[PDB]
Amino acid sequence: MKFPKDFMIGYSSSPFQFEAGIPGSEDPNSDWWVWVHDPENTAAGLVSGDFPENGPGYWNLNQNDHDLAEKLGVNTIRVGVEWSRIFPKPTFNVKVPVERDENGSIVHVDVDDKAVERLDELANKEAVNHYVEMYKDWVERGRKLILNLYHWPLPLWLHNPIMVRRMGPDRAPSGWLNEESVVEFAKYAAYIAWKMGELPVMWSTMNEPNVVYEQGYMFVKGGFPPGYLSLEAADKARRNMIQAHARAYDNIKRFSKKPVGLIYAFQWFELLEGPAEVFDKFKSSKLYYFTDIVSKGSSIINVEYRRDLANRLDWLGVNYYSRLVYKIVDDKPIILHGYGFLCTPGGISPAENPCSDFGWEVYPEGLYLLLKELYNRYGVDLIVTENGVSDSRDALRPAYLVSHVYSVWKAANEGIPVKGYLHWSLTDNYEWAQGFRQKFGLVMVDFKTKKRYLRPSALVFREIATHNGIPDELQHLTLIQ
Amino acid sequence: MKFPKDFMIGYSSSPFQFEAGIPGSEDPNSDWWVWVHDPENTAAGLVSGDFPENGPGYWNLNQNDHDLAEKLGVNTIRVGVEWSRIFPKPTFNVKVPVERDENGSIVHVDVDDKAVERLDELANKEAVNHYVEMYKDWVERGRKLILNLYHWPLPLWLHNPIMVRRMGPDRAPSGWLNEESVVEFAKYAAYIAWKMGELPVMWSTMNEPNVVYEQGYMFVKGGFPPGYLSLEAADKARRNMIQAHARAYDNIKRFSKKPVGLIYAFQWFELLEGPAEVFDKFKSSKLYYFTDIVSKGSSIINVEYRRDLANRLDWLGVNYYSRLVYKIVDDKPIILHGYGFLCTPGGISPAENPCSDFGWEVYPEGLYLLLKELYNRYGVDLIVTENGVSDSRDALRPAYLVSHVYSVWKAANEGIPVKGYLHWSLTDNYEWAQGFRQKFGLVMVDFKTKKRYLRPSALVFREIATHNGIPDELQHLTLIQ
Amino acid sequence: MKFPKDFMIGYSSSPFQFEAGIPGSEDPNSDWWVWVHDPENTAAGLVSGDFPENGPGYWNLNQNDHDLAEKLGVNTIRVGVEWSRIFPKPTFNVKVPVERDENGSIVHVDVDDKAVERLDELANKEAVNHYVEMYKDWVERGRKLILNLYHWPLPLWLHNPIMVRRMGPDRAPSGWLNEESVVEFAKYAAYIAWKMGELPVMWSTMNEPNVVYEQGYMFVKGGFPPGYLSLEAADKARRNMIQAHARAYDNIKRFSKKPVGLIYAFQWFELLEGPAEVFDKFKSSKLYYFTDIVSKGSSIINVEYRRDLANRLDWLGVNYYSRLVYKIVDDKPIILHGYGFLCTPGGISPAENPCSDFGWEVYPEGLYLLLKELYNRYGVDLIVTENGVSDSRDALRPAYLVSHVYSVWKAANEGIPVKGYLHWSLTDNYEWAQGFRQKFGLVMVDFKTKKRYLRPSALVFREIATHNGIPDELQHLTLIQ
Amino acid sequence: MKFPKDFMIGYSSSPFQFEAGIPGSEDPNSDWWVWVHDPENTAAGLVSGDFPENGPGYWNLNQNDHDLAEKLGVNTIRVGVEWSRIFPKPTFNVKVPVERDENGSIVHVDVDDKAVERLDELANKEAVNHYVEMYKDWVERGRKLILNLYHWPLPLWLHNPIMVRRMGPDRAPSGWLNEESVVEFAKYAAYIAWKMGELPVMWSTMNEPNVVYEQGYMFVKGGFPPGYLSLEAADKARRNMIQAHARAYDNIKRFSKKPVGLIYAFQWFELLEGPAEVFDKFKSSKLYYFTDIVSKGSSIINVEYRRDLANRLDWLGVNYYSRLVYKIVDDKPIILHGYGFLCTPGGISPAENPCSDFGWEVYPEGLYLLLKELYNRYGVDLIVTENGVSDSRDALRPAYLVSHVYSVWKAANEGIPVKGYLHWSLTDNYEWAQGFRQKFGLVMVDFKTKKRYLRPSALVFREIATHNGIPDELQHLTLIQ
Repeated sequence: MKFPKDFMIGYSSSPFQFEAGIPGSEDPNSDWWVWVHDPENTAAGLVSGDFPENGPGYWNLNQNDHDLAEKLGVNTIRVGVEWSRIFPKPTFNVKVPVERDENGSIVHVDVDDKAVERLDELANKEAVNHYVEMYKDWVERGRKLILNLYHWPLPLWLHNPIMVRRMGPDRAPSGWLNEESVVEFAKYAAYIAWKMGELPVMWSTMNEPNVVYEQGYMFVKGGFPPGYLSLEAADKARRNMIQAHARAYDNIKRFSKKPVGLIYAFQWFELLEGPAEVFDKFKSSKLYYFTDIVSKGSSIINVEYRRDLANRLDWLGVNYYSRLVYKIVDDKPIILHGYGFLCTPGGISPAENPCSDFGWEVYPEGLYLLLKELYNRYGVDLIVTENGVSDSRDALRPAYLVSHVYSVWKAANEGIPVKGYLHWSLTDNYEWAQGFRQKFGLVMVDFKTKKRYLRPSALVFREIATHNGIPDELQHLTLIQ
Repeated sequence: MKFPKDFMIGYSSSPFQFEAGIPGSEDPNSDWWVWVHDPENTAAGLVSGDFPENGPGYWNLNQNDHDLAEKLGVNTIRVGVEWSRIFPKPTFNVKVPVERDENGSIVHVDVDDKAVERLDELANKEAVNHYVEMYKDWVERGRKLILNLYHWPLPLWLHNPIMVRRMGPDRAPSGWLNEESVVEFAKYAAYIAWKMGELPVMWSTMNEPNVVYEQGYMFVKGGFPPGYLSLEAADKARRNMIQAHARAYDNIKRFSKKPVGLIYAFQWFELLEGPAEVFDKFKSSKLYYFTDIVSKGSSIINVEYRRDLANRLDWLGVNYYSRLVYKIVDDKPIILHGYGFLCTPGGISPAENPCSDFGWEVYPEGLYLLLKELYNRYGVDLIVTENGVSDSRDALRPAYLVSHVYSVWKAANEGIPVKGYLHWSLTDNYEWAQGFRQKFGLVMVDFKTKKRYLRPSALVFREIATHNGIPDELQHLTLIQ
Repeated sequence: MKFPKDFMIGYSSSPFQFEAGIPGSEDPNSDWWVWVHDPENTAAGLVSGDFPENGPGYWNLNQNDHDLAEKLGVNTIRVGVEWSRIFPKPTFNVKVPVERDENGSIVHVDVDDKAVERLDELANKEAVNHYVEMYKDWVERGRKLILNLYHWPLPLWLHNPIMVRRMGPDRAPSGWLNEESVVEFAKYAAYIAWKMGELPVMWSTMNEPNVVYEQGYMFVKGGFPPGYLSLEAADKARRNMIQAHARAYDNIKRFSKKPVGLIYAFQWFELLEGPAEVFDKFKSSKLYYFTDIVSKGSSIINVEYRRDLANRLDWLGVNYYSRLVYKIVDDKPIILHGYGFLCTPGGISPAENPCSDFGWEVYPEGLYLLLKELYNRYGVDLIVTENGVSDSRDALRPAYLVSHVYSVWKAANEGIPVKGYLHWSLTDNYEWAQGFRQKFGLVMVDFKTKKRYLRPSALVFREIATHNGIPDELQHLTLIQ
Repeated sequence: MKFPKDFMIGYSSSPFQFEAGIPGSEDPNSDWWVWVHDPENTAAGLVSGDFPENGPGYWNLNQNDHDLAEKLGVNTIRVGVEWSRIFPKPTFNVKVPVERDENGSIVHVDVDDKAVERLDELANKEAVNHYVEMYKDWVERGRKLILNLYHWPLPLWLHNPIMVRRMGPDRAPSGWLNEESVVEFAKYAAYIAWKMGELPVMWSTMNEPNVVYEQGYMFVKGGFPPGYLSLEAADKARRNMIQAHARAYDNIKRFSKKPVGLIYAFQWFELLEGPAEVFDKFKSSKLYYFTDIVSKGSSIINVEYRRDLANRLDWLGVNYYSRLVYKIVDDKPIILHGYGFLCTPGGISPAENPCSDFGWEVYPEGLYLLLKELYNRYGVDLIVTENGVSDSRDALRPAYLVSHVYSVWKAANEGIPVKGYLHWSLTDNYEWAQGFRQKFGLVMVDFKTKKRYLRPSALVFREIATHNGIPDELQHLTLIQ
């Protein structure tokens, strides 16, 4: 009931949700910053009203959190870098060659040493140096760092969310709806690879890209920018994000021969008795479309094979929280509320499973099933880059932690190459549109004083990290809540 | 514990939520029709997915519901007429003189007999004749009818909600954002006044106009068209709706000397201990702004006195369901969740009050306080044009009904000229973006068979209507639930 | 959806739970009276602490309740007579011949005219005359009365509950544990038959005798006298009660040729999938044992045939409230909590059924299944003598009423000779050890003022009684809650 | 935020609830053993149906639990010895001088060396040696042991509970109702003192004696033997238990000069605003009566001063779990349900406090107030001998543990001589009549396999024990849940 020698155990974080908190560390130059400070979004209830500047303040407290992490047995951490802190001003003018196929696809972006030297002139050195400083503080402790380049926020010069909602995508800097975002992201990737390449053991181009376009252009009641309902816009954004990844991959490899992958949000799909295999297609079209393209260069019923997109997934980051259950075959399976992410805060699902403060059903088995299926589908190394639960009372986290770590063990014990488990957040943080009311930390944070408090789950985590597995004395928590 | 001789007792309904249900009676020409059938709105969860064509089918069953109403003691009913059923095609070309002041305000719209004869040529006779037929069926029973001209849906030729959201108000037929809506509404009002003027005992220009612009341009998560977040758009719509009312009033009076008023959505505002009188201003700015203008011709801290808007409120229709509670003075009182409309479905408020299926707190005292305050503010005749509760099990309606009828009695007993009480809906209906899951009927409706079933609250209603008051034997329900 | 012409519709009541309430009407001479006033029982929580003297006061208000009943459409009522009010003093000395078989069974008790004349000398005339007065007040209205002789309380001279618990049955007047109770009950039966024989259309010797011995000697935590845990005592009491019934039957028939039956408490038993038929035996041993003996003169695996007990069930009174669900075959089926009577107050059962204030699952289908099974088992006329629900808010009663009346209709429509439906209580009353916190009335009673208030369910009842069935307009309530 | 150097930290256990579990270790010779195996008690629901033989099996696993305890930082443990395991056969015949005053009180029992040598001949050596073995295993680790002589079960030769209930106390071996129990207990105490005197650092004559007589003779629905409702029997048992303590104290002192005290169940009494001081008397009569007598030799309004009972409380063991709240002065304060021990499982009290699985309100402040009050009343050294919470999910224990440890710190910090804190149970155990459904362990026990699993609260306990206080990093849990 122990993991391999070099198995990575730790947690993940993002720039936007943890950095700000102490005066002077804000990043007012991103779409998300403007979006959550917007009066109309607030009045409408799209955003909670809480501010990132009142966050945990990792930008200033990094050293103390790293010590806390180390005290709990964290040996590996996955972090990101804000595009907008690195390039507050537009990088549009740094030309760079861009190869386009017959259909307008950006099959190649060439960012050479001169371009990088030029980008380095536009970059915000204070931020760049501060990132190296924070991450070097963790790495020089003899610990591993996984660096993710993108975790949602976009620079305002690239995306003006408010203007996109009022005027339409065609009359405003439209973020991922602007194909040039691909080129700019590629330049940003090369620069980071060249500047911080020595720090990480692995790279990740982006975090849950699917959530960005699904929330921003489909599930608009979720409060994600630009909140512009349009399936057409969603597909466009998805398309450019897939390209942005492929191009970022090429450019990172030019300055860093380290593994380059992608962190993705996977819900474990499920349905009726033996309805049909029409579900498999369903899953291929919505759940596995994106990772299929960036690995195989194609997807379901679509001969198209793009070489510039294929073979660009050295490892796969798995963010797992719960499941999604559907009904009916026909040609349209439908979502059943009361299951997975569609439960009530603190409630119980029809399957007798407890639900988080977010109203997400605790379902550890899904992680097990997800991992096996991913490996059979892609055969690539996997890392649980995110797994946790909104639970301010810590009434679920302890069991939730042991349950999912077990599912990971079970998968590894069966040969699945899962290289590590990273818990979502060591500390509470800014839960995007939801604000601070959603607490995922193993460590509670008083956002007024910025003090960190250990929740009992944190103690449980230390036992697991220290034992590099689940000690017999904690085997009972592989069950439920 | 009885009301005056001619006190009106009954219920209210709207075209959109009750008419369709039987094939062939749909009105596919309004913004709301397109809006609730929209794939994206549905996927996003903005609308429930339920369809109005599966409603109660009053358009075909009117006679049966009128008998049911009569069997229950209903002596008065308030109904509406869909602008889009009357004028499916644009009325823009029927010129008509339009007087504009220096600021662009439409202070006068002259629709004479020729214009009316012309409008009558564009009108959909089948619909016009069917309305006269349905309402004549009720009136010729020796009962009273209150006719409301507008209850939300707008003709598509005037408002294309989907296009407004995608392109922006300036690139689409923008409904109330288009000042010409004022002129068109005035023409529509004159035509109805001239065509159906003999039917009603009183007129209402519109139903809860504030909900239309607040939901459509501010509280966009509510699923109201066009769902275009913009405080600027909200004020503009409000402005034109205020003008539309004033102009509709002038044109109705030209063909009908009967009382012309307005039905409005009033929440009973409340706050802390003795925080301040800054609240009064708050109420004048958000709650009483609109009815102040259409009566006094002005509002708080705004000398402006508009004669073309003042003196256009012969009676006030009061739609009451619950309250809203605030906190803090400063300069920004804030809403306290867990109170009034912000409670949980079936829950209990911090004040031990039961909450409806809609999550709205039962608070009968508010109606009492609201009526007194309205009379002292406006001194005009009042009619509770709406009062009911979302409650499919009828676990609250019986007490909810007696409670509020009591508050009205209490007010009348103290001299307040409340001329009647109309319960919201005799039967369940299509609750807009919420679909059919919200049941307000005294009578349950199986939307599959269209059959009407009496809920016990219906029996209680009959006792009240028959006794024209609250019999001693039912006095215990003036309490709570 | 209507019952036969002469179908009986009304309600039932008992002496102890409704009579007292107005000073001077108490009956301090029964075991139950002393039992609920006992300091130790109260401190222990065996009894609630509420007093019968604070009840509805039917003894004084009978005329007003009869009018209320009549106003609601009640055409038939089932009432009882307190043994202890009729014979406050011991009747032991009125000799009377008693025939005993070889095993000590009391196969015959001869109470002739002289004995009756003698008993009439010991009887409390004021009470006897007052009963005739109350019941004559109902009957002379042209309504039916069903008279039940025993509804739990026993005279103190026959049963001293407190002394039985402290000293043991062998050192105290032990109620039904004293076989002489059979002889005394027989004398009491003849006297009532001779004295009040003209009033009722049918007789009932006793009400739910099984509850008396099961609660009093087995389920002692229920607070029933004498609360003396002993399976041996339970069987003895059951044995003498069976004899008491047979003997009472013989003696009533001597002075009244009217139908004589028994009212019984039937739970609808249920179990697993297809476990076995070992359940049938189970049911025969616990549920149908008693009514089997008083009708067939024998029971399961027990050749014994007693002629003095058989053929003494002209009709069967059915008291139905909920079900009981079991698990496992083996030789011992076990009760599953969370079902039927073992639910939580106001909760929901694993089958999505609402639960009463008593924590009893609403399950109308059980009544249907129970009636068919009873008829096939006994082939005797049946009358639902009790059916209702503890629900002070009247959140279940309306639907509960229509549901069960429907099950009865369904049974009658299929040929089952169910002669009537009597709702448990028109008004709230003293719910034995539970006190007043359990409200079963269709009419709420303020026990402080003694005023009766109609609950909406009462209105629903009137519709059913008046229509002598379930009108179409109320068909939706044949469902659930 | 640390306790003194030699502050005792650990947990308590009892023989009956932990010893059995592995075949062959049962103690079938006590009243509790027979009582929980009784068919009638089970059918009646007086006992759960669970069996002690399926318990944790400490009798065989002691060494493993001691290691677990030590691993968690436990430095002190309080245990008991079953009277019935030591003397399975009657000790009645070992004469021994008994001094009786004028009123029959047993003021003195002389057990000399010969008597002890004789008792040692009747004692069950296997049990005696096994106890010394188990406790020596803990003590020889350099840890402290507190030995309690009585924790409820009585030998069958002294108490036949079933026979007491059926026949009455006067026709059966009536346990504490038999004054000779005083003499036998005194003999048992001298023997244990002489045989195991070297092991403990302190003695306790009995555990929560008040619960024994209150549950057994008053709150009979609780399922405690003999379940014989009688206030007269309760006072008698209380009287003899008070004497048994005094006599046990005298005889322990003869063979052991170590501190001899008593462990008691204290609820924290509370009431209205400023009702009166009639409450103080109330508390003295029910809560502090017993400990008053064994210390002062008298109680409220009762001049009587008994020298043979006074000065026999060297230290006081405090068992605290929750409070009890009353209302009204008059002459009879009454208990308010919904507070303290009268809450619902998992619910919340009217004061916003979480409630345990037992339905007991978490109220840490009570322990603080209780300790101060006890010290001011008695001025004796205090030890929290019991404190814990029924919580199988460990959703409350972590905070419950830190809260109460804080209350103790607060008391010690203010000078109150509280010498230690013992948590109720390291592991889950047999919760008497409630069976295994009530889990109080810091460590979960799978009673099927007998395996011990650490609950997160156990980890929190270790931090406290190791730090000999509440570390800053855990200060947030001194609040609520």
